[PDB]
Amino acid sequence: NAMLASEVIQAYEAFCPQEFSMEGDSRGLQIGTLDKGIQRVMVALDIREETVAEAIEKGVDLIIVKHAPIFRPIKDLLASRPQNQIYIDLIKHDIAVYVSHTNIDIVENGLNDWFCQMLGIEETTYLQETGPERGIGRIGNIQPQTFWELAQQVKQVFDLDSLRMVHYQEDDLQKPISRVAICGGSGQSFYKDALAKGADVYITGDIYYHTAQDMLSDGLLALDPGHYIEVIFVEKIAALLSQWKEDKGWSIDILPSQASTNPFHHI
Amino acid sequence: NAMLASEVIQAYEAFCPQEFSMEGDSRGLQIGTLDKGIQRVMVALDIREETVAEAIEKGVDLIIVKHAPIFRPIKDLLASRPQNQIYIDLIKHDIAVYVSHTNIDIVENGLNDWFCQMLGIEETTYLQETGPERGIGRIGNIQPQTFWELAQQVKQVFDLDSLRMVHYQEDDLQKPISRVAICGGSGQSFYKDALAKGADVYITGDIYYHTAQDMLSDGLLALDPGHYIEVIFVEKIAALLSQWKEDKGWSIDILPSQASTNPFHHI
Amino acid sequence: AMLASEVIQAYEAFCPQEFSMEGDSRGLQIGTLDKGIQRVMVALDIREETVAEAIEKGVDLIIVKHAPIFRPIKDLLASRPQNQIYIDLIKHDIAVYVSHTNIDIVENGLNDWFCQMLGIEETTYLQETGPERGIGRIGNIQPQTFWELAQQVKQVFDLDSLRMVHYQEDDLQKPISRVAICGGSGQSFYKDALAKGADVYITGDIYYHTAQDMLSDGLLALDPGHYIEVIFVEKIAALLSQWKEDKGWSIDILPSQASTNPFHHI
Amino acid sequence: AMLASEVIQAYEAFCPQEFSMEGDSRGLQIGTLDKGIQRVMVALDIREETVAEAIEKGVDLIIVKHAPIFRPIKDLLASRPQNQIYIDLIKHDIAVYVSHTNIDIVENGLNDWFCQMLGIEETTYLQETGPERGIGRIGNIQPQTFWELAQQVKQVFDLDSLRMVHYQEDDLQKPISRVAICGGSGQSFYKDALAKGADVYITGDIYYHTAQDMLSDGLLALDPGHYIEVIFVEKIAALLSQWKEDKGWSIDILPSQASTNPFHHI
Amino acid sequence: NAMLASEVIQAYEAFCPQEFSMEGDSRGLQIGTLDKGIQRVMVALDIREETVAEAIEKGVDLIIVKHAPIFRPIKDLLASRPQNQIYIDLIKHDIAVYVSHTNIDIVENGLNDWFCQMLGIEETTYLQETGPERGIGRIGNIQPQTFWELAQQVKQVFDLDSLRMVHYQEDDLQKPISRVAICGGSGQSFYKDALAKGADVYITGDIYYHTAQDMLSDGLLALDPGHYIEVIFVEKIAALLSQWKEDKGWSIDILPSQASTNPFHHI
Amino acid sequence: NAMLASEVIQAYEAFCPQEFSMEGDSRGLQIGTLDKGIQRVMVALDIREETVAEAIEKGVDLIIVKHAPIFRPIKDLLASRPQNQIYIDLIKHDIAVYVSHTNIDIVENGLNDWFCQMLGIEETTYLQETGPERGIGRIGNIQPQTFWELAQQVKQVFDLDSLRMVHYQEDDLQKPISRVAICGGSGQSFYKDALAKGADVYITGDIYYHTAQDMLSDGLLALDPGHYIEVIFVEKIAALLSQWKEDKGWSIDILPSQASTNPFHHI
Repeated sequence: NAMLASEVIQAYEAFCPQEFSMEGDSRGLQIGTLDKGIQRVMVALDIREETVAEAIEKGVDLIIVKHAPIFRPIKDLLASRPQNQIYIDLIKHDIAVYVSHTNIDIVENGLNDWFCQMLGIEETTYLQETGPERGIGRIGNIQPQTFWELAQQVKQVFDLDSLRMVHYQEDDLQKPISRVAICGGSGQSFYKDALAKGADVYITGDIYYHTAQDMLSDGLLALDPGHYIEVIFVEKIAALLSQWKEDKGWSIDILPSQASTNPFHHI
Repeated sequence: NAMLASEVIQAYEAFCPQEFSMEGDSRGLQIGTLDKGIQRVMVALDIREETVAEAIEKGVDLIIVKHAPIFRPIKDLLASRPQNQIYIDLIKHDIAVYVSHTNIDIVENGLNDWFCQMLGIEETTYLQETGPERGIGRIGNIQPQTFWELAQQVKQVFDLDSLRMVHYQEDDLQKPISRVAICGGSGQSFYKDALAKGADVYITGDIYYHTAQDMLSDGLLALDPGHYIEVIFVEKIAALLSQWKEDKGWSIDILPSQASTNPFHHI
Repeated sequence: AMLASEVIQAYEAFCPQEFSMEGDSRGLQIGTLDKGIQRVMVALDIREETVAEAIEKGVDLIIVKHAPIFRPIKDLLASRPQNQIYIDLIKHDIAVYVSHTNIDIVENGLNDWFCQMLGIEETTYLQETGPERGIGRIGNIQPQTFWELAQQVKQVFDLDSLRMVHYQEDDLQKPISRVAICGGSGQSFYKDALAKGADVYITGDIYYHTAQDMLSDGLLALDPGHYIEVIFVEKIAALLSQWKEDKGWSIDILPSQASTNPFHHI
Repeated sequence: AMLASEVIQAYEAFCPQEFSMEGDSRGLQIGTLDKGIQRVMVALDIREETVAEAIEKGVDLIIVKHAPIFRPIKDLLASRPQNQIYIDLIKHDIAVYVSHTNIDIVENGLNDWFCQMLGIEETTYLQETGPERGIGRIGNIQPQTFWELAQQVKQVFDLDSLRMVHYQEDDLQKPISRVAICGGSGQSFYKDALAKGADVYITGDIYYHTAQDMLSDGLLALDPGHYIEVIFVEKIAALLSQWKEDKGWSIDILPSQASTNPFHHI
Repeated sequence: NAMLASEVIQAYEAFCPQEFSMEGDSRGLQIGTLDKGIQRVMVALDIREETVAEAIEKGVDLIIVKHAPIFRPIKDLLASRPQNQIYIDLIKHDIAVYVSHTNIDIVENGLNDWFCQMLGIEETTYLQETGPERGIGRIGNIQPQTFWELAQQVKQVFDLDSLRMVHYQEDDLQKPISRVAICGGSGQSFYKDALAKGADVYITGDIYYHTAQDMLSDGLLALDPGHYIEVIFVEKIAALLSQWKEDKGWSIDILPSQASTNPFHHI
Repeated sequence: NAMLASEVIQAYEAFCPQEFSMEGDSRGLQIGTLDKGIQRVMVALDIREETVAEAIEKGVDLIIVKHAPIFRPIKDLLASRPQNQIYIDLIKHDIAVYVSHTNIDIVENGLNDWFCQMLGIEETTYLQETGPERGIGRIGNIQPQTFWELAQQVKQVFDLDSLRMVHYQEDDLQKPISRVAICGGSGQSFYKDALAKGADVYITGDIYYHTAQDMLSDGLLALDPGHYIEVIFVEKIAALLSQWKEDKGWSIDILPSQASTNPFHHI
């Protein structure tokens, strides 16, 4: 009777292949099995302590996650290491964990496309090729507006108590922007690609001080919205999975993780 | 009898030896010569285009800098590379460039000590040993106060228009803090040292999303004041050298750089 | 209830973690030692039937010779047999402590037991691993022929078979008076055996080609396999038992009974 | 007198140098093939008593399975036993040609002989090494129990002992119908055996820990040792003999009689 | 309407593509820019101090050079390094520097072809393939003569005050040669190629003592004319560019460098 | 009765320890044994074909050689490789080969000291440290003479049909020299050491074109006498061994190799 976890993942991978992930990237099942019948699937950005308690509490069998819980090989299983207590808790409660990291950023109609839609960036192509006719990040054109207006829009659309604008002068704020590059997560190394493709502005998280200076030297303005604009992953993958439940008659519950894992609170 | 640039540097180095730099770190003279007589020394955090223009306009011969302009080996001298254009303009106007990077962070009465003085952190020692009874970072005790008060004190003491607080739970805000670690610039890899030495809070710049989560798993709160709290370098080292100049009867002018090379403007 | 770490303090004062060879697994690898415990199993290996035995017997701590984590773990996929062992241990809160090469090295450790068992006297070590300590042993015996020693090794260790390393018939009659030994996989110490006067070298897991090279050097050899190191189970259990008695411990101490020998002859 | 290279042309048309696995020793390693010759020895290994035999018998060329130069030579010091073998060959103008993994791979090569010997039918390879070719074999047998197969392997190869890999009594009664085999040191191919439906994997030189991992995967195993590859000597000599007859060669062909097996049981 | 330096280089490159350089070899522009209009191009073998002085005195804007002045990455720009002082003086007088190193050796009607023409080596092909029907070095047939005569011809044809003959035995001198390999500069690692293609003699520079013994063990005679036979580069490329200049009506002067940078004076 | 080869080597190593050789260098016995009684020892620079025939012809049991016959590990023993035919010939005739390479250059009263004596270079120390209070090359002072006079002296003292002087100008020829660095063999990489130690002139073999240019940029003149000035090794080690024969009553013949192995014959 119960839906195998593996038939949920079969559906996910048809939209978003494992092999669309950049080389060297974590992908796919990392913890547990998919061979068994399940009732509940959660979508999360990260798995921290609060995410584990929440999965236990809500009776979750599988978590589909963007950032891998095993990001490097595990040296030992000492219960005194906090990362190991997470693994121990998942294993004890038979919570399987499946990773969709850079492949969701690359795929057509994936996270970076969501970004483009929410901001009205159009006629998009990707930033850096990762495979035949695909790549990470996006660049496209907007209805012209100034740098400051783009900044106000980003802060609002993404719900930010905090936006970092990257510029030196006050007159940059009135520079018209009509071509915008965007890359969720840590995309600062795709900036020369955004520059070669004609970006007026690059939006990406985790922009190092020195690289921000380099961009500015290249004549490229920037917006750093932080790494948390990626929570869109949660509502969007939950919403897609639920559309599948309804269309295909699935007997599962689909839940977005509510436990915030954002470590950074401004001012 | 113009003062040799080497004699300024000799004075600087008796205070802050090149050898106190962390291994592999840039140090000392990078561009030009210190064997000619000079008129003016500028102190800077970075050398960007505006620093170069400012130095040219003010007739500077030597710049004392914290962040090295030659930070990796140079592949070519193509003018079309913004970094080379900085090099080009320094060489043409005979501006010598001297680096004091981690040694100022490590030295007694250096940058991390100035921070401790400004925040009232007493009975200090270092976080990571880098040599005979010395190292990078500082940890000590404050007059007790809550996490939020410390964060407010940090925001004001450093003239920040935003500071990142690292916590998850609203009630972290009310947590009594009495032991504090601090490390100018990119100090997140010393957080275990802070934790081992009994810090309730770690103040450091450029804290990655995932490291912040790890700190919190370890039960360590943090404050990320961004990279620019290290402009204290400019003010303190210009004053240190102006005082030497006055006391010792030096025939040079010592100027603090005031072209901002901060790429980050909040909201 | 005594903490598991109070058993390990007693173990580590006999057999320090540091006496392990450089880069070798040592100490606690899975679980914790700061909870009260009731039962400790001594095992040579942890395989599926060691896990099942530890579960059925109510084991809190397993002290083991061969590490269950012998290299970094890449994922925690249930479909990998090695992860299934980890999974079961974690779920049953079974901690696992490793004593691999240190027990080999220490005085009255694994290789000293073999010596006592075979009458190897006035011993020293093969390769140096620390101040006046090292892996393997070499000393002297009452002279016997190669064939007499081989009968004795097969008998003393209860072996269905033994591999003798030699090419010729008259090697069997060669008088043997100095003997080297290293439990487990010590073929790489054979040049030290030879340098220190060994007529015969007894060790496990001798490659075809290495055996030939030993013989080319004039060194005869005996390969009893790896299983002679189960001595570890009975001997470490008797040590813990002795400590229980002396110190008034209330733990039960269990030598593992689940055979993890994969090799059966003929 | 026929050139040694005219024997090797015939060998290489059966068993090409290229069919060797990547990075493996192959072909001529010592001497030359462009002088007339009278005698060719087939050997498995070259050790001191193979050298002495080649000298006494007037051998010009040795075709061997295991390379005598298996890594670069650092010096030519007479006091190293391996150099003494080189020294004697060079002084007696004995050339040495290597056929290591290629003879394993080729059709009617080493692993096909084992199949014919054991009744393994409708075979394919374990790991791919080239276009429709690879190392090891897997195919089907008339179903028998694990214990029946083990008796047959011990008997068919004339073994003083055989290592069976299993933990439990009732493994002996397990019906076996699909069998993998790789002469020599093919434990690293065992995942391919398992992937392709093997109930049992027969190979040499199975490490203690690998054996346990095989068993964890449900794969039973038999370790007959390395010496079952002496089949190479008799079989390649009969091939050369057949060519001598067909082509009117005047060379004598000698299977080496000097046993270089280092391992004798009990 | 001054001619863009890039237009000279485009003309040069249609003849001798950068891509014909051996992999890892320096190529193309190394110092400065080619986007400004210029007056004068100098051709040189090397750029040493005298080349720099000569270029400054003659008002040169672009130097086309065979041996790269940036031949490994630059660790610093310290004036006390003679190599940096060359860089410094080029940058200050705005002399751009363009490298044609192995591509001129490989290209048809390039340096090794000019040598063959001068020595009468016919029916040529290359020694080592470096791409689609092309490579470095040349081998062909001469009108037969003895080894000593060839050596005398080489000494004169190239205006050498010494040449090294590679042989052991007085009677090698009388050996009939009819097949000859040649490779400008450091070509001793192509000698097996020469031997395989049937050379009686190999002409190449910078032949190590031990390699020469190896050639001779293989029964290959050699001639070492030293590095300076590659000044032909200067003369031939200056003439090539002056002819283009005249035919195409270019508004630039093309000068051969005549400051000798040969460090080697015999007896 | 017959002297063991190993007692000859015991005497050699007491003058010239194996362990005085630079790290990574070949040293000591490479081919054969020293355990047997011998009649004849030859001293050679190199072992080539002609050196082998000569050793066979003269009935030599041991060769003491400066340049190692096994200079890297041997991949196979194909008799078709010329270097392998040398080994095959040595082995068949039981000729043992012993190497004394960089240790003879380092030791007190070794090859570089012979050079100093023959040229009257005095108050010598070594160039580069290789061990406690020892190193390779020498530098000392001469009775002042011009560069040209030093060159004429070197050519004569060493019997050269060929000396390469390293300078750019004709007035360098009259520059007074009073401090001279020397290193037999390939010592061009010890030149900065010669420069830091006050050399006016550096004498060494196998000086690459580009390095000669570098020296000249450093203000260091040079003389390249080729790699064959090292034959002094032959007469000097033969002369020392024979002095030992006579003093210690040895029953051996001592011969210097006469077979020239010089591959390079000038003009």
